[PDB]
Amino acid sequence: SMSVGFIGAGQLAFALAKGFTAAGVLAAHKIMASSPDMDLATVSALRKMGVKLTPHNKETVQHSDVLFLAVKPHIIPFILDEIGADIEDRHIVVSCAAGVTISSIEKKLSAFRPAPRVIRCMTNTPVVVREGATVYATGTHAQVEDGRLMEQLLSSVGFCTEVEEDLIDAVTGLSGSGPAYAFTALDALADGGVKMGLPRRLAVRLGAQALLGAAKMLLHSEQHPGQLKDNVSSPGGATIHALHVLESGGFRSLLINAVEASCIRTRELQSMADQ
Amino acid sequence: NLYFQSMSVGFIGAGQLAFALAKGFTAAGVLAAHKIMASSPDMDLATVSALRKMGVKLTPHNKETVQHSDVLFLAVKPHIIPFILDEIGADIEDRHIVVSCAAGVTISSIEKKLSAFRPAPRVIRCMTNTPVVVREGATVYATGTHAQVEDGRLMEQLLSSVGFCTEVEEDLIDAVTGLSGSGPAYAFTALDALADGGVKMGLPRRLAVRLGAQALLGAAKMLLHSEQHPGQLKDNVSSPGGATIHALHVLESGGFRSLLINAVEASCIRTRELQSM
Amino acid sequence: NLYFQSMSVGFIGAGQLAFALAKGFTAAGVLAAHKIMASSPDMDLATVSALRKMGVKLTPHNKETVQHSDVLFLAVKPHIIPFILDEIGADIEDRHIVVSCAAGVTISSIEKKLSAFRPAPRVIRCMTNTPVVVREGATVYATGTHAQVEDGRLMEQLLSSVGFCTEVEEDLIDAVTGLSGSGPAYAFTALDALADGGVKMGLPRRLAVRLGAQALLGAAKMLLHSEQHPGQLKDNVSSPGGATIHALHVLESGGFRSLLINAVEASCIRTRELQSMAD
Amino acid sequence: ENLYFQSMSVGFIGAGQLAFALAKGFTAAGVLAAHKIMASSPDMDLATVSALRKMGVKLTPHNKETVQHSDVLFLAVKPHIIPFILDEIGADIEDRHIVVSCAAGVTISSIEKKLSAFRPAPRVIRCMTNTPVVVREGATVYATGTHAQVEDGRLMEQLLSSVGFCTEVEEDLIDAVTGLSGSGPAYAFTALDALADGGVKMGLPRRLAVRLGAQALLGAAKMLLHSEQHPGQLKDNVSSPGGATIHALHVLESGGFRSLLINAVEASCIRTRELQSMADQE
Ligand SMILES: CC(C)[C@H](O)C(=O)O
Ligand SMILES: CC(C)[C@H](O)C(=O)O
Ligand SMILES: CC(C)[C@H](O)C(=O)O
Ligand SMILES: CC(C)[C@H](O)C(=O)O
Repeated sequence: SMSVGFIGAGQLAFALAKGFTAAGVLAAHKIMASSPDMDLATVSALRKMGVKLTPHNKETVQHSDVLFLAVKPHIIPFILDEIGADIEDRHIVVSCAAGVTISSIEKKLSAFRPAPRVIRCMTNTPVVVREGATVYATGTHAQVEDGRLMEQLLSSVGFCTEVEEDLIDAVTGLSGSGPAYAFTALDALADGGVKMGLPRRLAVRLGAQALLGAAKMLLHSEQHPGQLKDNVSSPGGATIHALHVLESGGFRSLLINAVEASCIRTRELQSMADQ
Repeated sequence: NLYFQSMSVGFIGAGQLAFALAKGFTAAGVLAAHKIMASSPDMDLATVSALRKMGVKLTPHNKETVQHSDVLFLAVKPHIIPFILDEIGADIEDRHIVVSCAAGVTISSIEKKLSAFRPAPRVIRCMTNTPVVVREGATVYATGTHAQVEDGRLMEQLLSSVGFCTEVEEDLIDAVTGLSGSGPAYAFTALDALADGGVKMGLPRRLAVRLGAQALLGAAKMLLHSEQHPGQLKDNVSSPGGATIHALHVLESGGFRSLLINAVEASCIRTRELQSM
Repeated sequence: NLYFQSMSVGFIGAGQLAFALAKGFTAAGVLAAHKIMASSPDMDLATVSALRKMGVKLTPHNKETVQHSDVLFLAVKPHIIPFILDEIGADIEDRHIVVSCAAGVTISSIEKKLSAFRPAPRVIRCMTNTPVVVREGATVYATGTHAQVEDGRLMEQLLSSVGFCTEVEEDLIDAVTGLSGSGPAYAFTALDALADGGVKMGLPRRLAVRLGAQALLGAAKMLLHSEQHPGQLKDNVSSPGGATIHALHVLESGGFRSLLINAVEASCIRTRELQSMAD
Repeated sequence: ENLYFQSMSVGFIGAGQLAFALAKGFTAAGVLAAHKIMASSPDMDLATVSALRKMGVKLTPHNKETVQHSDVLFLAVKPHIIPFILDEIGADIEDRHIVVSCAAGVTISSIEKKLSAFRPAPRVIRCMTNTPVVVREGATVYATGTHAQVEDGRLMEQLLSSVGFCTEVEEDLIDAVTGLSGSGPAYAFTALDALADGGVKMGLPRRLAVRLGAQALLGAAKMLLHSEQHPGQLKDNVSSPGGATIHALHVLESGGFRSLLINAVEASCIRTRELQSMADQE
C-alpha cells in the first residue's frame, strides 16, 4: 500500500530494497530509486529485482510517501536544495546519511515549506539479509505515527529501535562500521585456519558459522559475554590458550580504538559540513 | 527422521558441551529430553542442575549411561578419556556408536582402548561448539575404522539439526578446534570489547551489546550468503575518506589480523599438545 | 565458638607464614598462643621476636617442636623440606598430622621420606597466603594417602578460622600457588602503583594509599557477595562517555589483562620447576 | 543508630547504578528505612529502577516530588544533566535541604551559582563515592559548600561512614579521588577477571579461580589497611628468594604493570576535569 522512494541508487538503497521485498513488506514495483549515474551495477541490480528507476530525483519525490535519502553525506545539502520545493505535507524524509543532523536537514527543507517531517536513521548493509542493526531519531515535526511506521518498516529487515539523536554518531562507529570489522576478522580467522592446514573454503565457512552462532547465542542469552566466554574455556584447554594470545596483543583495545575512530571521524566530517 | 525414531543418546560428562548439545537436540525436536541420559562425577554443578530441569535423566554411574544409550557422546576433558575408556570399555557393545568430543583425542587412541574388549568398536570423532544451543553450531566429524556408512550419515543428520555439519579427514580436526571450536570465545571477547567502545563513545551498555552482536550476526550471515570475498564485502562498507576506513586503519595498526591468526594457531597447537600427552 | 582444646600445633620454620598463621589462629581464638611452638635455625629473626610477644613457645630444635606437637606445619622453604624430613623423620608418631605448606613439594615426596622411618605418615599439603594474619586468607589443601577423613575435616576447620579454605585435588595446587599464593604480591604492587597515580594527580600519599586499598577491598567483597560476572560489575561502574571507561581503555591498550595472566602462569610454572628440580 | 532515630527522608534524583548502590547500602546499614527513600528518573524502564522498587524505595517520574519528600537530596545523574536538573527544581530547594552532588567533576561553585538565584544560602555538599557501598565497603570523600553548616558536614560523614570509609577533603582533590577510588572498583574487576583467566589457563575451574583471586585481593587490601608498613615491604615479605612470586612480579614489571595503573588514574581524573570544563563552556 505504501509508496517508498530512494534518492540514490547505491549499495544501501539496494540492500534496503532487497531486504524490504524479501520481507514481503514492500512490492518491488512500488519502489522507485533515482541515480545521477544510471550506469552503476546497483542500478542494474535494482532493475533486476523490479524496482522502478529514474534519473530525476523530482520523479522519486512525486512517486513516494516515504523518501529515503541514501546518498553520500556531502551530497545531502545538494539533494535538499534540488527537491525541497517538491516536498509536501504527506512526505516522510528519512536521511540514512552518516553524521548529517536532523537540524541541518530541517533548516534546508524549512526554507520551502514549514514543518518538514524528518527521521534520521543509521543502519548497515546486513539489511540485505534481513539482519540489519538500525537506530532512528524523530525530527521536530515528525508525527508519533511516523516513528512507529518507520520502526515497523525497519524492524522487518533486522533490529530497530528509537534513540536520542546524540547517540547516532556512536552507533555509526559500532554497528554502522561493525560489519567491516567482522569481515576483517573473518578473513584473518580463515588465514589462521589455512595456516593450520584447512582448505580456504572450509575455513571461511567455519569461521563465519562460529561468529554467527556466537552472536546469536549472546542475543538469545541473558548472560554477560564474559560469562559465555567462561563457558567455552575449559581449564588448561585450547580456547584459554588462544584467549591469552589475543589478550597479549591488546585485542580488546583495538576494537575499542575502531569504534572510537569511526565515531570521531563521523563527528569530524559533519563539523566540516556545518562549516 | 527414521535415524531418530527410537535412538537413545547418552553423555559421559554433564558439563557445558553436554548441556549445549542436549538443549540443541531437544529444541530441534530430534530427541525427547527423557531419551537423553548424562553422567557426572559431581552432581553439584550448575550444568547438571539445568539438565535436570530440562527433563534429562542424570546418574552418577557412567555404566548406566552406556547401557541406556545407542549413541554415546564423550564430553569430558581429554585427559579423562583413557580413564573413562578403562571404566566402561567392557560395557561397550557392537550396537554402540562412541562419539568423542574431546579436543585432541585421536580415533586411534580410542579404538586401541576399546578393541581390547570387543574387536570392532564404532568410533566417531567430533568437534562442535557451544552455539549448538541456538541451533547455529559448527561441527565437523571423522569416522573411525569400524564405523558403518550409516553411522556417518546418522552423525551428519544428528549434528546438522543444530547447525552446520560436514565430514572431514581426522587430520583437520585440531585446526578446526582452533577455528570454530574456540571461535565463539574470540567472538564473545570481541563483542565485550566492541560494547566497551560503544560505551566509551556514549552509548548505554545494553544498547551497545545488542548493536555489536547484531552487527556481527548480520555480517557473518552476509558472508555465508554471498559468493564474494570477505575483502570485497569489506571494500563495499568503506566509503572513501569515511568513518569505516578510518576505523579499519586503527585495527590494521595494531595487527588485528595477526592476533586472530595467532589465536587459531595457539588453540590448534595446544590441541596437538593435549593429544601428545 | 570454635576452640581446639586437645590440639597442640607446631611450626617448623618461624618466618612470615608461621607468624601469619599463629597470629591468625590466636586472633581467631581457636588456639591459645602457649599451645603453639615454633622452631627456627635463626633465633634472631624479626618474625621470631614477634612470636615471642604473642606468647608462642620458641625453641631452636625441630625435634622439640615435633615432640610438643600433634599438628605439625612445615613452614620452611621448599628446598629445606627434605633435610627437615631426614632430621625429624624418626620422631614422627601415629598421632602426628604433617601439614606441608611449602610451594611445589608433593605429598608423594613427603610420604616417601617419612615412610622410611614409620609407615603410614598422615600428610596434608596446604597452600595458603599471608592474609591469614588478618583472617582473610585463601587456603586450599589436599589429603595424603594415609590421612583419615577426620584429619582433613580438622585441618579445614582450623584453616577456615583464618580465611577461605577448601579441599582440592593435589594437581591443582601449583596453579593455586600462582593465583592466590602469589596473588597478594600482585595486589601490593597494584596498590603502590594506584597510589602513585593518585599522587601524580594531586592526592597526598597517605590518602591515596587508603583510598586505593579501600577500592580494592570493596570491589573484591562485592564480587565475593555477588552472583554476577566481574564484567557485569565492571559495566555498572562505567557510565557512558565517563571517567571510568576512559581509564579502562588505557588499561586495555597496555594489555593489562595479559600481564595478570602472565603472572599466574609464571608463578605456577616456577612452582612446577622448583619441584622438578627437587626430584 | 543515632542516625536511624533522626528519621531522615532521603531523595535521589537519578535512579541508576549509584542511587541503587547507595540505597542498598543505607538500608543494609539500618540507617534508613527503604520507604523513607524516594528516587526519580525520566526512564522508569531501567533495571535499577525495578530493583529499587523491590527494595521498597518510593519511585516517581517527577523530580519535584523527590525534592519535596527529601531532607537530604542526592544528585545522582550524569554530569551534563546537572544544570538541567538545577534549572528544573531550583525553585523547589528549601532552606532545610542539604543538596549532595555525586556527579563527577561538577563543582560546588557551579551548583551554588544555579541554586543561589532562588534561595540565597543553598546548603551544598560535593561527594565522590563508589559502588562497593552496596556491601558497606565504599570509599567516599566529600567537600562542604559555602553555606553548609558544620553540622551538615558531620551529618554527611555519619551517613556515608555507615556504608564504608568516609573523610572530608578540599574540593580540589575530588577529581583525583574520582580517578583512584571512584573508578577503582572497575580496575579491580578487570584485574579479577584476568587473574581468573590465568587460573583457568593453568588448570583451575573457573568458579574456584574467581573465588581464590577475589579472596587474594580482599585479604591483601585488608592487610595493607591494617598495617603501618609500606606496600613494597608487604610485597617483599611475600617474595621468597628465587621463588614463584618474584618470578611472577618480574613479568608484571616487564609489561609496565605499574605504569598502566598510573595511566588509568590519570585518564579517569583528566576525563573528569573535561566533563566539567565542557559543561563550564556550555
Ligand atoms: C573443545 C575445545 C574447543 C575446548 O573448548 C577447549 O577449550 O579445549
Ligand atoms: C555507514 C558508514 C559507517 C559507512 O560505512 C561509511 O564509512 O561512510
Ligand atoms: C567514576 C564515576 C564518577 C563513574 O563511574 C564514571 O565513570 O563517571
Ligand atoms: C608459596 C609462594 C606463593 C611464595 O610466595 C613463594 O614465592 O615462594
